[PDB]
Amino acid sequence: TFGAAHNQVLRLAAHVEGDTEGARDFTASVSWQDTSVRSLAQAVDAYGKA
Amino acid sequence: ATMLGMPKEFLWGLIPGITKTDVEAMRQHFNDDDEMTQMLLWWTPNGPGGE
Amino acid sequence: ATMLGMPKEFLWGLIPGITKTDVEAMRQHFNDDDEMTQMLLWWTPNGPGGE
Amino acid sequence: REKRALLKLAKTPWLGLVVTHFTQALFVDGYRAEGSKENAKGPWQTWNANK
Repeated sequence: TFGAAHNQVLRLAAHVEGDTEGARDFTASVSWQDTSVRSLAQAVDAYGKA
Repeated sequence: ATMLGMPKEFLWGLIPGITKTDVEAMRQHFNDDDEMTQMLLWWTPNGPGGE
Repeated sequence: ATMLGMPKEFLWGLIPGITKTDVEAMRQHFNDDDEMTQMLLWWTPNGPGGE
Repeated sequence: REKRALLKLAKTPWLGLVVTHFTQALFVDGYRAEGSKENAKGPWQTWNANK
């Protein structure tokens, strides 16, 4: 929900400053930092194996 | 993937912590010509490999 | 560092017990021409290696 | 005025704790287009310039 709102905000901001491509780019979306509670060792081992 | 020979691209989406947008980003930038990308694509344990 | 190929210099700062001043000291004296430093830089398990 | 003080003693900000717990985990780190690993220059510069 907050990312939909943030994308709306950023598209509006791009529209204000020209940036016609950015204003109409509804496919772009914000990226959130990981909220998973996992140990460093497990995450690194899994991602290295992947 | 190693034993049954499943397509790894389809198995990327089943790994927790990776979304389909990230999968598409990986797909588009998998074979970039940048030196860093090529070294990471050919990364042996004892440093870069390949060319 | 071994698998994902992260730059080891950046990973030095994340190891507990090592501060950024120690990281800078390691950076400055990494490739000293001293025989001891060179032997430690090329240290195989069965004694010094390299030249 | 003696049980009222006890009542004011028993009041604990639980709802504020819940709101703070959920706020601390919601952080935006980038704004990337579809199929791109890089942040969009314009929107992300606008995001950073506004703190």
